[PDB]
Amino acid sequence: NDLERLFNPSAIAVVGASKDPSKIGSQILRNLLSYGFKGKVYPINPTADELMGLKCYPKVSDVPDKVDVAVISVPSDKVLGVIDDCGKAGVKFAVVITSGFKEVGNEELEEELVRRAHSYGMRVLGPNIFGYLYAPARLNATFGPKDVLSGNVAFISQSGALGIALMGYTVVENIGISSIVSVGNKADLDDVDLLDFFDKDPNTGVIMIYLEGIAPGRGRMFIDVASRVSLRKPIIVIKAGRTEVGARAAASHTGSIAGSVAIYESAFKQSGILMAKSVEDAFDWTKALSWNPIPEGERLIVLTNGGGAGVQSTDTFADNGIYLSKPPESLIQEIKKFVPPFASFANPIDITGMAPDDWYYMGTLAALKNPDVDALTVLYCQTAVTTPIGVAKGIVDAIKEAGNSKPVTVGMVGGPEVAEAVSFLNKQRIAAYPTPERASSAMSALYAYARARSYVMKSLAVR
Amino acid sequence: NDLERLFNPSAIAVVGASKDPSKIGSQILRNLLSYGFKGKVYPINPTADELMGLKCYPKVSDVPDKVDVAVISVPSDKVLGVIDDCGKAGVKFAVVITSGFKEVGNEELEEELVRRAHSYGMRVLGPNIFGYLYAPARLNATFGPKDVLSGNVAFISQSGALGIALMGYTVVENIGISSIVSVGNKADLDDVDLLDFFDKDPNTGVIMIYLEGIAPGRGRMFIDVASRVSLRKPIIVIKAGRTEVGARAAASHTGSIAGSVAIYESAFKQSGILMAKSVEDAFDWTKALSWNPIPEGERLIVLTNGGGAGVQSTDTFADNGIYLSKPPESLIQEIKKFVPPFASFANPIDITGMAPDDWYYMGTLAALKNPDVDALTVLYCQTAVTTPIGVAKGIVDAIKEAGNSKPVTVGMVGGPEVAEAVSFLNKQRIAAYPTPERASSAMSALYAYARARSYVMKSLAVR
Amino acid sequence: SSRDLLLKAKENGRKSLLEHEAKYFISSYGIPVTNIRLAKSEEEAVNFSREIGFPVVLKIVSPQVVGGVKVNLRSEEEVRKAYREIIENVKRNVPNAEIEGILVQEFAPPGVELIIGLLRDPQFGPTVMFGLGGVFVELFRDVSFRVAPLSEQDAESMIKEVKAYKLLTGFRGMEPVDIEAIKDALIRAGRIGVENEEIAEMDLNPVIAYPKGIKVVDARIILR
Amino acid sequence: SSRDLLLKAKENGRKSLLEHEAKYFISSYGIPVTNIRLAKSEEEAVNFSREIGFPVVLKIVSPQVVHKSDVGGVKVNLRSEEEVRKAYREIIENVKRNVPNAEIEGILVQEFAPPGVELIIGLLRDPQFGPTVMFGLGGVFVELFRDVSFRVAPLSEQDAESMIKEVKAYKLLTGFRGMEPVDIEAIKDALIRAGRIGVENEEIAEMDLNPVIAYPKGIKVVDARIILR
Ligand SMILES: CC(=O)SCCNC(=O)CCNC(=O)[C@H](O)C(C)(C)COP(=O)(O)OP(=O)(O)OC[C@H]1O[C@@H](n2cnc3c(N)ncnc32)[C@H](O)[C@@H]1OP(=O)(O)O
Ligand SMILES: CC(C)(COP(=O)(O)OP(=O)(O)OC[C@H]1O[C@@H](n2cnc3c(N)ncnc32)[C@H](O)[C@@H]1OP(=O)(O)O)[C@@H](O)C(=O)NCCC(=O)NCCS
Repeated sequence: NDLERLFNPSAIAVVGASKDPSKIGSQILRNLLSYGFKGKVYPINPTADELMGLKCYPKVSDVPDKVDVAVISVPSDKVLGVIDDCGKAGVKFAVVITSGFKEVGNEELEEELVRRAHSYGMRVLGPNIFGYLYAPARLNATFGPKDVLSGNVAFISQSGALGIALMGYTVVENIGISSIVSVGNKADLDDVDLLDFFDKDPNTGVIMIYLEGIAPGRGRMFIDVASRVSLRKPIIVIKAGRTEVGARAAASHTGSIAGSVAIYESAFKQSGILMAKSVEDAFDWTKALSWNPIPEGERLIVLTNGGGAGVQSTDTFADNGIYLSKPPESLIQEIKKFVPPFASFANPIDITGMAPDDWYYMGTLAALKNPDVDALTVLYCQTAVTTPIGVAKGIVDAIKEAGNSKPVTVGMVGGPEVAEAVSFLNKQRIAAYPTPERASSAMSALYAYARARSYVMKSLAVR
Repeated sequence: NDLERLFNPSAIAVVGASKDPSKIGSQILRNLLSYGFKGKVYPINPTADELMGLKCYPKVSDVPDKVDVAVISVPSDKVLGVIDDCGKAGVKFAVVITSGFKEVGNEELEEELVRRAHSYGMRVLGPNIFGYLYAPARLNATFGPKDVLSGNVAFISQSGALGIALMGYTVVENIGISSIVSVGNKADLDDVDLLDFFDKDPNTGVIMIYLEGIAPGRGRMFIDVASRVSLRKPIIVIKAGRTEVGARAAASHTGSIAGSVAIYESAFKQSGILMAKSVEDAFDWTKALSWNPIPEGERLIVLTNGGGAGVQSTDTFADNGIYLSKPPESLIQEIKKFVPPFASFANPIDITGMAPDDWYYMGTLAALKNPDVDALTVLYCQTAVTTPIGVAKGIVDAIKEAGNSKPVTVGMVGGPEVAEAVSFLNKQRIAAYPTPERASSAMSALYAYARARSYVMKSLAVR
Repeated sequence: SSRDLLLKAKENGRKSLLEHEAKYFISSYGIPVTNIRLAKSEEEAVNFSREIGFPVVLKIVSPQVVGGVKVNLRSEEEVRKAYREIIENVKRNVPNAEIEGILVQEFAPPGVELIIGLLRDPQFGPTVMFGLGGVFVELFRDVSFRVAPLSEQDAESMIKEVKAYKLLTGFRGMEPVDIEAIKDALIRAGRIGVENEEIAEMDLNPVIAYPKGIKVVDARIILR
Repeated sequence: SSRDLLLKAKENGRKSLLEHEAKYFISSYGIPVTNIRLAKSEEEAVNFSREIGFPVVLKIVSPQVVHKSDVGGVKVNLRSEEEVRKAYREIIENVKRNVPNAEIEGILVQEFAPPGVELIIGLLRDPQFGPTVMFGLGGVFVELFRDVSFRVAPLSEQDAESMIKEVKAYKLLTGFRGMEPVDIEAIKDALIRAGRIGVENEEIAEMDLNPVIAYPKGIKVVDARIILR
């Protein structure tokens, strides 16, 4: 079933808005308007005639318009009533904020909600969610932050509080968002339906999912869909319940049985999915995949001032099954024009600690231009000889003057000035990090996805 | 082998200072005065009459004083000359900045440097180092940042550029430093000699080491000393060369043969040492160990709003061999007075996402006061219902009002307002982190050290 | 018509296949098995033992169910001793059962033992499991999983996943085994699960791997 | 003392201890070994086998032939005094033809060792940390998978116990199909004494206790290799 009208609705209704601006229904209404929804918004309230300067209606079906989406923010004992009115009004999607369903043991009520919805040809998101956001439609139907950075990352969250928090965290980590979707209890619409939409969506290039579990009998379809998506768009899953003890903890908070850990891991491999063990990993990888093409080969080059950062990088890469190889002679000789003879060209390429700013420019440029180099990680350790910002600008210039598009991550270590340089680089969608390991972990994700894509390609090879 | 006069010298000489403020010798000299050394400083230069407003001398032996330490910043072909003069002047410690020794193949020269020094009863730090710093003596004999935050952390670095950079990084991560020591080539003084000093030093409470390798026949002594220190002070080692390929890379940059990876890992275990695989881990742990006592029991309590963060935390703790247990009934009952009945008390204790600011105070207070609780990790996910700073202040108040000292880590997830709250907490030496996994990893380091200390105690038990 | 075996079983209230019916079934899917026939007496058995080739081993085949196994019957005249002894052994040790007969089983040379499993995961449906036999699954739990249907890529990689993989690539007193035959078996195992909804789980244990080809020695098929 | 074996060897240019000398040595440190005696004739061989108990294994003890199994200088499972004489002469017959001028110190009589869980205990000298004890389960688990643990000597009881639990094959010691749990305390004991040997005897470059068999009570070293320097 097509979700075009959910993400790009002509008209949306907010049921549960109130004169009280504190209530959740009103918070949603405020986000819609502030984020700049260009369609029609119809507040629904039993008493008010006007909310937020918009004509309010007692019921959705009293609205003289075709309402595509209805955000339901009323207590659980009132939800079924609204569903019928919505069904009568021919609304196609009910976005149910309301809690008090399967997660608290009342599974009977949830199954009824979905049943009555379907009888009207209506689909249900949630329930027990914080809404959803779609940047390409200037649509913020959540009670989270009023804003996000625009970009190509879709985030699907099965967690409420964490999801709504991570929504705000994306700004701090400079991640561009195309969509935020709280899926909650997944009583009806789930990750498979959404993956199908984001597969087609030219605005979404990366998909990140916080996943606690999928519905029984849904896993096979999940692999078929995810697997085809992985061919063109990387999927990162933050698995809640990677351990036996954690699986049971997630099962409780969710209100469902815990599936097999080992089998979930296999399904992710068969789908070409990258599994992250932590929020930081997910966001670090996401940032790199969102801003870079896949490496076309294994000729990875590490560039550093001093061996310390290089060795940390070499260890990190090796932990991810990536092993550096001797660099092209054409590159070495290009660098040997300014670098002292005693320096190391074993890869990582050490240009010595006392190296000035322009050496980062020349070395980064030489590396990218060279046709035998597929990818580049640049590591910088702050010293009195350099300026962190001058190094960052040298790297920016070398990217633009290379006149190409090769994957590149940056790791910068130092004081307050380095924090600024790193921020500066990320503002220009260049994956930069405050440690060499994290920069090496980011680059490793690019290679992990390449190899994951290759896995699926071989898996679909025709007999 | 007494290093009291190295870290707490009455008089220090800087050989290699110049009228040219750009040269390294001058950068060192500038740091000594800026950091506020209260002792006597003696610039040494063949011609100058006064550097930095200080009477300069052509050579150390011409100084009308007993010089404890000499920082040597002259080319390698002049170092031996200066050593002889220092020896004549009865200098106890030669701190040799100069490069161009064993790391570039000139091992003969290095062994000669040490030999001639020893003949005068003089000790050598380095060579090939960026100097050292000791906060309790207001002594900054480096050409790195002019300042650091004061605290109880000693940092020993075998890497030059990474070490000097990490020195600056400590400020960003709000780590209080007692000492920075560049050991470089370890031609003479090494980690064993330094561990002996920091063992006795009442200013140092945590010791962090960037370690590429140990000298042949030195490892046995290393375990005896390190294990003994681990009994009272935690030691974190960032091992460069945790992999075969990385070991070789570290070996090159160092100019020495690579030792066995598995055997280093064993030695660290026998020494009660925490091995970090990354800079972020090391600093995250260091921060927690520096600001907290070790837990006296396994009664760890996680406090969270919404299961999402709780499950990430449960997974991380389990990955580190820590498993949460049912909380004390007294605690559940104390919390159940404001928390809804449906909430989860399985540990993590979920107080629901829509929990207001005050609930973090009440819950953190109740947890710390309860005599059956040994340690506490508080997780927070930003929502419109709370204020990140109000939550942080609630936690500060509860710690102060609990009137005790139990280990505590905080994990906060959200936008810019969370970034400030986290900074605020670390500013008050409360270990706070921007993700639940990192906060859970920090707390795991406290327990890892407890168990590491217990390991050494049992190995030293009298049969 | 291979499905006749599952239908006749469901008809007779049985929730699993007898040892021989289970092998016939997986053999119809192209998974190599040790050759067998089920004895309806001693006379049928000895001739059956005469029929499939020597030496031959005897077991017990009854939906009910210890000391019901023999070894190395060399001669057609000799065979007579062991059958009676089993039916002599069973009654003294255990009184009641409908005995479909005694299995006349082909001898299997020693080799590298394997485990191939089929289970139904609630989320992902039919899933194939792999691992090396002996202590490596029973004790260490060194197994890999793939959700069916299996591609050749899935089969190849799940084999290399296990930590005991090197036991397939040659070691002390043991030459490398036919990995292609294993891959083939794993894919057909997955096919059995996808196609037969009435199979709840399947255990191929032990499966022996040789330099060329493999042999399922015992097969367990549970119904639902 | 025990060091006489190490000294006489250094004197005779040898860089290792003969199989029997290696066992006498580790036995003097309290590491239980498979019982053995050195036969100087046909007559002595019979009385020792009578003394050690049947069955018995025989080997040639000579510094020249490095491997005894394929030269034809080993006879397994000799149950009777008649069997040993047969096997005794066959060895002295195989030996002369395969090597005429080897120096035969005698024939070794080995106690049969019941089957059990095979172990490996090693002693190596690391450049950084000096004498180090290695542990791991025998067979494929070390030769193939390389599943070993290390501890730097001297070993405490704590070191010994934890390095045993460190290995991934540990569960082969806690009982499994057709095998009762084995004496972990005896293993700990042996590991500590192995480390002591390394610390005290600088002239030992490496030591391999392989195979070591572990029983529900006690253990027995079946073969020991001590390399010198
Ligand atoms: C960050 C996270 O934790 S996300 C997790 C997922 N979501 C949650 O946790 C939500 C938790 N809260 C709930 O589930 C609640 O039941 C909510 C938010 C749905 C409703 O709470 P409230 O706002 O207090 O409900 P309330 O009863 O006040 O109804 C809201 C408004 O809708 C109105 N309303 C009630 N019934 C109807 C109806 N049939 N049609 C239209 N409006 C209606 C009410 O009158 C009220 O407006 P008013 O102020 O004019 O009277
Ligand atoms: C030590 C090092 C910095 C010296 O380089 P430099 O500053 O250019 O050396 P110079 O030749 O200019 O000597 C420095 C000053 O000491 C003076 N000097 C030389 N020999 C001297 C002596 N025996 N006694 C006193 N002063 C002496 C020089 O005259 C000069 O002073 P000036 O400018 O007034 O003439 C350099 O050899 C080096 O090793 N650099 C790398 C350091 C490094 O990377 N360390 C590792 C941590 S990252």
